[PDB]
Amino acid sequence: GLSEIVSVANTSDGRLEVFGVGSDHAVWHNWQLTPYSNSPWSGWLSLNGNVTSKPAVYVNTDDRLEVFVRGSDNALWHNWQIAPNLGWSGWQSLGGSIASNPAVYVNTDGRLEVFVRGSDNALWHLSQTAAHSNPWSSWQSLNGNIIGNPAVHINSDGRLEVFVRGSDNALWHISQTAPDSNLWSNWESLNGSISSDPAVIGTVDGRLEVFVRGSDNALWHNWQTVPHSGPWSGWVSLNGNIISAPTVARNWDNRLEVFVCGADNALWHIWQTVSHSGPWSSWASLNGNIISAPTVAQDADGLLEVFVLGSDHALWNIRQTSWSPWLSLNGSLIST
Amino acid sequence: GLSEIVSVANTSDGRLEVFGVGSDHAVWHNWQLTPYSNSPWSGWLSLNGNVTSKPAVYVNTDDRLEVFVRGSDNALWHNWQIAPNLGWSGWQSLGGSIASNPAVYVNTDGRLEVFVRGSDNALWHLSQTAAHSNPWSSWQSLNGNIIGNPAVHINSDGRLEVFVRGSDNALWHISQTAPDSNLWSNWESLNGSISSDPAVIGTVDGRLEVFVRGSDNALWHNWQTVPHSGPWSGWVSLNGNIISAPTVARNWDNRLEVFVCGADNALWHIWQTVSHSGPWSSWASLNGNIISAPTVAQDADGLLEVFVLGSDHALWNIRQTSWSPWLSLNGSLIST
Ligand SMILES: CO[C@@H]1O[C@@H](C)[C@@H](O)[C@@H](O)[C@@H]1O
Ligand SMILES: CO[C@@H]1O[C@@H](C)[C@@H](O)[C@@H](O)[C@@H]1O
Ligand SMILES: CO[C@@H]1O[C@@H](C)[C@@H](O)[C@@H](O)[C@@H]1O
Ligand SMILES: CO[C@@H]1O[C@@H](C)[C@@H](O)[C@@H](O)[C@@H]1O
Ligand SMILES: [Cl-]
Ligand SMILES: [Cl-]
Ligand SMILES: [Mg+2]
Ligand SMILES: [Mg+2]
Repeated sequence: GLSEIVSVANTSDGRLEVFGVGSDHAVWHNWQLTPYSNSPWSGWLSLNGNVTSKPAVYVNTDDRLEVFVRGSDNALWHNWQIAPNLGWSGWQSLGGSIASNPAVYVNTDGRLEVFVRGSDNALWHLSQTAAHSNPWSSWQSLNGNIIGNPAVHINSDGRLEVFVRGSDNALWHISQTAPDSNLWSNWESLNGSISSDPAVIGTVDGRLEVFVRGSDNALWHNWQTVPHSGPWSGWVSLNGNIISAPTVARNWDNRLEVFVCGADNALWHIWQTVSHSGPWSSWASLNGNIISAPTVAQDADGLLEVFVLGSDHALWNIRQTSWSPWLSLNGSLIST
Repeated sequence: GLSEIVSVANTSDGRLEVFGVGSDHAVWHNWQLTPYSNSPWSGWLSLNGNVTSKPAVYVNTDDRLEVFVRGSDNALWHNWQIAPNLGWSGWQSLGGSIASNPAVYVNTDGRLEVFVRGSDNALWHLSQTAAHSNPWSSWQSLNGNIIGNPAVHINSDGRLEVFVRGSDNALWHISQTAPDSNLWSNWESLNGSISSDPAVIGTVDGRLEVFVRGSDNALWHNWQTVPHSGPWSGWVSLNGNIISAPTVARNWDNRLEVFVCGADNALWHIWQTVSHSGPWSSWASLNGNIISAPTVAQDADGLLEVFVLGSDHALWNIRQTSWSPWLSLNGSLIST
């Protein structure tokens, strides 16, 4: 299945900032000039680098953005703001030999932690040694045999939990045994037969919920039946016909809403109705002609905004206001 | 002027939980049984103790609630959940000699920090030594000379910043010089002539904004004019005739909204219109007959919910749905 090709972050002064791989293999970025849904943008600025994955951005607990990418030497590289929303550090290597997009999250103690597929197809991770600070830990293996980019979320008890496509096409997960801990659970399978990266989110009632493209090209989901613990519900189809990984976000009223690339290469969405954890809507098309997975953020106004690579390789955007019309932010962007 | 008499926390499984002082001077709590605006409440459970302030509750970054109170001995006492949303430790003293409600915030490294007025009218503080865990640091003075209760917020660069009524009845502030620092700036005056505790919130564009009852009994506000920095706007009146401390929250679409006890002992509110930093609305009454400052929280549905001590000395609640009818949560509660 197709993968996400940008990340979006919310700056601490409330503006969205988008990171992509340019046609020159540099990381480029583009941001809203003002904190509002209909805001004009800066246009495209290079952060240089020579990269071969999607960039994954996270906001440090001191509000500096940090971007993680696979370099063309297959090491993990990072670049950070020197102060919130201000200038950038330049590229520093964190070593390793990686084969995926990095996935990033923040621990309860403010330390960033990065998960990758290694060249041995295990899940590997490493972390800041102190809140929002260098230096970083050594690389550590969590074993396994995976084929997806990993996805990571924090549980409602502070424990990170990672979801991957296994070599058997099942969904697998592994979690921290306590908040911030270097001791993880064994690998456990959630079964299923999947054909995308998984997407995970935390419901408002504190349960993780995971979304995948099944072998039948439908969207399927599975969720913790209690906060921060198994058992899981087991697999439920939301139907459709999709060709990307799904992406999921929480609306302002905490209904989940999922975005995919359809078989017709349009953007489609489906949502919980009425309230959080409510019964799901029909599938609805937002049109377009897209060649990536969609990426979704919530803006300062509380409205969802979606970013996609268009058939022309520009970055395009559409927002809750009916949704807005499609709007191009130009650029020449690539998939990895 | 009248103060807040409950504190409210958003638990990690999406339920509101209210703490108050009972007529027996113990701390009591009550919670939504499910994570919905529509939810029935548990009713009051005692946490015992013998207290002479409002309790202040905070959620540790590992999702365990923790409550801070002034004991009858004038010491700072705390009580914590042993697991998220599960059982309570019972009371432990952190010593000191305090004269105010405590105010608690979390640092960027996950360490709770508590701010009090000392017996010497100076601002004092102490902090967890590691993320979300005992032991605590020594008591330390940040000096100054203050009246009533402090208020604390985090800046959009992760620096804590505290606001107090000084003994000259101006608003004063003091901030960490760096995220998680123990080095604070000097005291600075923002002038004014106030007769309540201040309330502080962070706007969606990253600027702190403070609300106070002025000596004229109007609601006044002042804001950082840039993210995380002076100079401030200087004081502007939002008029009205109020007899409590104000409380403020952000709506789903990030319009700030302020709640007060009016001179007619009704609950009144006023909000930013159209968007975050659109012009303020007219004052509007939500009726009721109340004898405290209101306390506001956002529920899992993205809806504001307000708690007040009624004339019957029960706790009452009213919520965004046109607001709901008033609903009694019963109990027998007191101010200190
Ligand atoms: C630190 O170890 C190096 O990088 C890891 C991310 C793995 O790819 C491993 O095979 C390799 O030897
Ligand atoms: C449990 O069902 C299995 O896993 C799901 C994720 C889907 O791929 C379905 O077609 C497959 O048979
Ligand atoms: C505006 O610049 C265009 O888009 C960027 C994202 C890069 O692909 C660059 O090479 C290209 O010319
Ligand atoms: C606009 O109304 C004024 O302010 C409100 C907050 C109330 O105190 C009311 O009695 C007073 O007249
Ligand atoms: Cl299987
Ligand atoms: Cl003592
Ligand atoms: Mg299986
Ligand atoms: Mg003593």
